Amino acid sequence: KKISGGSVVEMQGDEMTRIIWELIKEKLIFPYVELDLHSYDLGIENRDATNDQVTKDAAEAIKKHNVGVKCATITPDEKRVEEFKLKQMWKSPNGTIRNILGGTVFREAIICKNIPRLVSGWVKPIIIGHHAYGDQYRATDFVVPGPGKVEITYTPSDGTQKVTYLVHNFEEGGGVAMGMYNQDKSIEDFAHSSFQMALSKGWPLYLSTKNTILKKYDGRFKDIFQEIYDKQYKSQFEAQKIWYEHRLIDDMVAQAMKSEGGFIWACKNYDGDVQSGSLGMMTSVLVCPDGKTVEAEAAHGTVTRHYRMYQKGQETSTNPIASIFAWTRGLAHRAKLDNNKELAFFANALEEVSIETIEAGFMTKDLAACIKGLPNVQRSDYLNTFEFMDKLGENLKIKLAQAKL
Amino acid sequence: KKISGGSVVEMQGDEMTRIIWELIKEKLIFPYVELDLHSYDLGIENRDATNDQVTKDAAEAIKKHNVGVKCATITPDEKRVEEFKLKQMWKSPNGTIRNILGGTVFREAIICKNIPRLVSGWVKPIIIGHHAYGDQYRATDFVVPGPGKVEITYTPSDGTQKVTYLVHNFEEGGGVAMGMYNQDKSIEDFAHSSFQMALSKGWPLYLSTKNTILKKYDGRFKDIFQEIYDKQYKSQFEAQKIWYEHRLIDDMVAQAMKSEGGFIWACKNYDGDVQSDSVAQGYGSLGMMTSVLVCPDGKTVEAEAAHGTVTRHYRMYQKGQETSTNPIASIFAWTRGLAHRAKLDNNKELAFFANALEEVSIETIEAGFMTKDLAACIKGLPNVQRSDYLNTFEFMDKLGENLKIKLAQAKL
Ligand SMILES: NC(=O)c1ccc[n+]([C@@H]2O[C@H](COP(=O)([O-])OP(=O)(O)OC[C@H]3O[C@@H](n4cnc5c(N)ncnc54)[C@H](OP(=O)(O)O)[C@@H]3O)[C@@H](O)[C@H]2O)c1
Ligand SMILES: NC(=O)c1ccc[n+]([C@@H]2O[C@H](COP(=O)([O-])OP(=O)(O)OC[C@H]3O[C@@H](n4cnc5c(N)ncnc54)[C@H](OP(=O)(O)O)[C@@H]3O)[C@@H](O)[C@H]2O)c1
Ligand SMILES: CC(C)(C)CC(C)(C)c1cc(Cn2ccnc2)c(O)c(Cn2ccnc2)c1
Repeated sequence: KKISGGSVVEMQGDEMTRIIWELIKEKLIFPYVELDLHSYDLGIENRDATNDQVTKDAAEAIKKHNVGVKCATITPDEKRVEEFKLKQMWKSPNGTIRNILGGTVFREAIICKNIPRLVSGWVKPIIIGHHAYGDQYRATDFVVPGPGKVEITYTPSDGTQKVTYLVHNFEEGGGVAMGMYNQDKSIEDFAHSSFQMALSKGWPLYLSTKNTILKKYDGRFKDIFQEIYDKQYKSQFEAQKIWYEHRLIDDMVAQAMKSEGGFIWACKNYDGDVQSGSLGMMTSVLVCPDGKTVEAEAAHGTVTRHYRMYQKGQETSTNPIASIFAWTRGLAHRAKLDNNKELAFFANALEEVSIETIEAGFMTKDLAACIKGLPNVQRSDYLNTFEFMDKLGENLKIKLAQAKL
Repeated sequence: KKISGGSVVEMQGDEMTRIIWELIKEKLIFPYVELDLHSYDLGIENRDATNDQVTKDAAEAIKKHNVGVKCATITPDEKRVEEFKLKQMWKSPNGTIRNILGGTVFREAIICKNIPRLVSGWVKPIIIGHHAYGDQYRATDFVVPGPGKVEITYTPSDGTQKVTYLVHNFEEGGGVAMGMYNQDKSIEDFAHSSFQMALSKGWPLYLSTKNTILKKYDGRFKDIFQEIYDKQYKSQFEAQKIWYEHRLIDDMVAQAMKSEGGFIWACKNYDGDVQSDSVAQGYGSLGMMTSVLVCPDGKTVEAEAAHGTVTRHYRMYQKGQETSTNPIASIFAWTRGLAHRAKLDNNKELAFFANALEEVSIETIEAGFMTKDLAACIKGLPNVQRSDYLNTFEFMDKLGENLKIKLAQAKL
């Protein structure tokens, strides 16, 4: 008999990822696990037909069932509106889901011993989580057309005296100015998600800020994380031989480079600054502050360029790893919530099979290019999308047979 | 006779870099060039003894003489205060010098054909620029202790046409808020140094902003850069088959991965130091990363390695243990400074020397003679053998021998 997997919210997607998502379910998941599957079709055509109601319903199902596994989806732009004759330029499903669930997104690149990394010494991945914006949240920027004062004021609701801070006195010429803010609740949610993420992995957590420059703004993140740690998580961390520390950004960057990895890094970037492989190896998880709800997905898109080749009947070599790890992370979380030992073993075995297959020299073109360099990759160095899924399927059957005896 | 090099401001530093700096002068510079050397000792003990007056005097000397070449220095922290029994936790000399000089910092990793790069396709380096804002430049941040309204207002000098913008209405708790700004003059100075660097190198220039999000704030950078390009640099760029293009970070990153390098990237970021740069701190070797502070005037340049004093190697050297410290970034601080001096003075012999030394440095590594950090890039640290590299002194001797040959060949 198959493993009884319980409740999983699954969101089908678009283009190349939609094809790979179906192959994963048919070849890797369904032959071994029976799920009470709450399946939502987030294909662009279905979101258009339902006036995006499907997206909202999927988000509510994740909130109820605690486990979401999502396929990459098309975020409409002008060209997509014309391509599908869309009724509206629908908002990103990821944006809609994040707004309903809340939480922090943690990204992790899957490491294979034979695949070159930025730091060769990295044996274990580094999991990065950013303090992001709640999609509707913004900064108030404007042009300063000429000389004059820019001030920022706070008027207490409690009737106490208003406080005025001079931002800059433009004495000659103009420029630009802006106002930014953060609510304590957002910082607290960021801290809770980071501590829950570290406890779940059994890895230490680092928070980096620029509190030497933004003494009040970044000092608040530093203080809130330390207050929550001391009160709610410190005993739990010590019990798992892990820790939490604040590090100044400059000091944090250098330490990660001389490290073997295996830590969570919560990042509070300097506000207003710009922030930005193989993408097929990058996983993503939205971790809600409750420590109960997660939504897992590949960090890449729908791979439109490969989908166009597939539509023409041309051979493709699309990496399914990030999509497989969305399934394994969701199933591992489900197993943890349900104390399901068989499901926990399966989720770990599938991750090991995926890494082992690549480490044995069977991989898609993107990874063969990492090893050989794109100018020297030959057809014999890689497997096409379907051949690679078949190899994973064969290795998974072998792994699960060895596990039985 | 030696080359008459003119006025150079030199700043001596600390630990392992202080040792390399002396080797560079003794083996590579002094046998060929005579300088009117304005030498400042920025060693930690001398900064402590002079109450940091030496740092301020060195900054004023660069402003007077236009050419600065600086050795890495210790930035005091609590452990350093205890180690040297320092009088105060002296501020970073780099911070003090940048505050006095102003300007834009450009960082460039030296490429050798046999050394792996982040992107294999890169044949020519990528030069990344960030503007160096003064210590007087800051965001105005504060704690919001409870519910209430945060607004930001602009009151023009004459008192008319005031505008008040709601930032946020804190309805359920407190948090934090801040006001930030940028002056047109700062953006214009950044644009001028960037366009000029692109022309001086004969390379295209790219600017990245988040103008799709900060439509007014980042739009101003895009427009000032675009205006100065269209008006003052468009024809010169086309003449050299080079171009200026604004690009979003996402687009910039993707293009760079498919690029062969050889371009200047101006990044609008406040937090732009190499220390917070995950790519620069984690790829190959910091021993190959150069830095140049380019002042708005186009006349003043301060060159330095974009790494520290290499304390870990200095500790081994103190125990009499063999070290293999890469002097490339330090040598290029000298060659960039001397090339700038040559340009200001129309000194053809000095310009030739500065270029010849850069060529010798790259050629030596390309011929398979390198320090351990580079041998580890090729072989991987666990598989490096002693025969794959040269120690600090052996590598400097090899460079010295190759420089002598190069300059002798150039004479005939
Ligand atoms: N989380 C999400 O739902 C999400 C996120 C981002 C974008 N999107 C959507 O995705 C669509 C396409 O976006 P995009 O083309 O900019 O991004 P993308 O799908 O991430 O693909 C960009 C390129 O990265 C490479 N790549 C990405 N994933 C790969 C994989 N699994 N295997 C092999 N190569 C892979 C391919 O490079 P080569 O072309 O060199 O082969 C591909 O053309 C858009 O409609 C966008 O809205 C969705
Ligand atoms: N511009 C400046 O004056 C400046 C800049 C940064 C830091 N600092 C100061 O420098 C001191 C030491 O800082 P740190 O140890 O954090 O940074 P670091 O001097 O840059 O050295 C960090 C590590 O990078 C490698 N490395 C750096 N430069 C190298 C070179 N030329 N050749 C070979 N390997 C090289 C070494 O790695 P391995 O250990 O693996 O060999 C070294 O231990 C501190 O007092 C700090 O304040 C000054
Ligand atoms: C073209 C552009 C934008 C520079 C992107 C690119 C190519 C990814 C890139 C390249 C280098 C240069 N480098 C290579 C080895 N050592 C230094 C960087 O320092 C950063 C830093 N960074 C990280 C994030 N943003 C900037 C990014």
